[PDB]
Amino acid sequence: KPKIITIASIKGGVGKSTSAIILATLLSKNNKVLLIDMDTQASITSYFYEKIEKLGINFTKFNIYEILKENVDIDSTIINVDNNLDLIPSYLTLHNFSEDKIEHKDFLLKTSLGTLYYKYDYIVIDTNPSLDVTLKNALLCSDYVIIPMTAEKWAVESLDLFNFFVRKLNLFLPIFLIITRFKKNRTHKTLFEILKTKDRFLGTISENKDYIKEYENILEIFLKKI
Amino acid sequence: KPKIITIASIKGGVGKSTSAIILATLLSKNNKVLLIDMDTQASITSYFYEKIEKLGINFTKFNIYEILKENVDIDSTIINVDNNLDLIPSYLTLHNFSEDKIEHKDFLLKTSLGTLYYKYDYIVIDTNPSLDVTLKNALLCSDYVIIPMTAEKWAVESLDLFNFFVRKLNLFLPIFLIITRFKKNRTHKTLFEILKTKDRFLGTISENKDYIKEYENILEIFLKKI
Ligand code: NA
Ligand code: NA
Repeated sequence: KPKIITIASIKGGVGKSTSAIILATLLSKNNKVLLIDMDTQASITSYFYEKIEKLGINFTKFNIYEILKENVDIDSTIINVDNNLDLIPSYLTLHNFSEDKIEHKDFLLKTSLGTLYYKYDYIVIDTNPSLDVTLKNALLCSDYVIIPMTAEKWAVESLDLFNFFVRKLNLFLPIFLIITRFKKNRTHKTLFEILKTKDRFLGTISENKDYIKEYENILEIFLKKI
Repeated sequence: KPKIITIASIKGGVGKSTSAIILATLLSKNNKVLLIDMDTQASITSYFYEKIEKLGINFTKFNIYEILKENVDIDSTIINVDNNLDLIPSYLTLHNFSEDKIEHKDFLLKTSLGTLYYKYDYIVIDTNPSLDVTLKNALLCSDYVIIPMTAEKWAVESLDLFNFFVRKLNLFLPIFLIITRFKKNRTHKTLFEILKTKDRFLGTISENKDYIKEYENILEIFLKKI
């Protein structure tokens, strides 16, 4: 069975989707990885758009929302975008999902992944920065959550809120933390000193490169802790 | 009765909240204006946070979500932040709203504003870039919508989607358009040539200042057209 990681944040602008791309890409080097763009903003899909255009994929018809609606089969949406890196793209129609009236709505992605799953070692799911039914679908499939967060007003309260949300879903779902946009010269490192003592704190990403090496480090620590 | 303007976009990163602040601030110069932050990300509230801290307001207890939940009275949340500019702040707890089970949920803001309204000439409501029940609450109170949008993949499709959403609410709600981050040197001005022929197209904002003057222009055209 694949290990399923949701990349989440209920704050926008914390490099959620960047983290998802990079961690997934790193995992793809020695594992088979599916990346699922479940973000209405579709940043991961935009990042790979060039490659998707070259293959002439109709992601208007073949996308995560059309899977959730059971209008297409999951396998027909899967796009190879890098070596050992497959992608299910998002499209703006995902915006309707929260309003669609559907039975057993929370379990639609869990159902769909079950028909597939076994081809993959990891599934990394990128979600909207909202507590909504799209997120619940991700969380109910997942084994782990990684939250990239930034030193900001209300960061710990936001984290508490997200945690509350997970419990009220009735999940026992471990959440691992990264501080992104990390400012080594910051005067009051108030988030770092709160988070650093937590067992699931992975590390910081500074505000071929030294960027990727910081992610490799985070990833190494995560894979060690799980 | 106040004229109620929802500032919306289902794409993030188009200066939705910046537009809301600036248009509202301009309207406040010769009118009494209430700004409502109904965005889970709370950018307008962050913008005014300094002023809110100086007044020692507990926006943990007194905020738009607590109004929607009927735990506090609207008037007890209102914060004066500039001359003729009042503010109802947002807080991260707004994230739970989409999941709260509540009767006549779509009309909660409309109900709350009715107990107040009459003190104001304009109410400007900033919303999340999501099609959800928070947005519906805004739209059902509104007389007009202004959408600041950017030259991007899927812009016209996103606009179509938003329009579909408004009709399915059963509203006859005019939508006015701005292109923000406008690049006068752009090679293919494909959005501008589509939008420029529409009667509700207000104009462009370029990527005391010349910035405010472009907004004044947009605002003048809007007030002329309505
Ligand atoms: Na939605
Ligand atoms: Na929500």
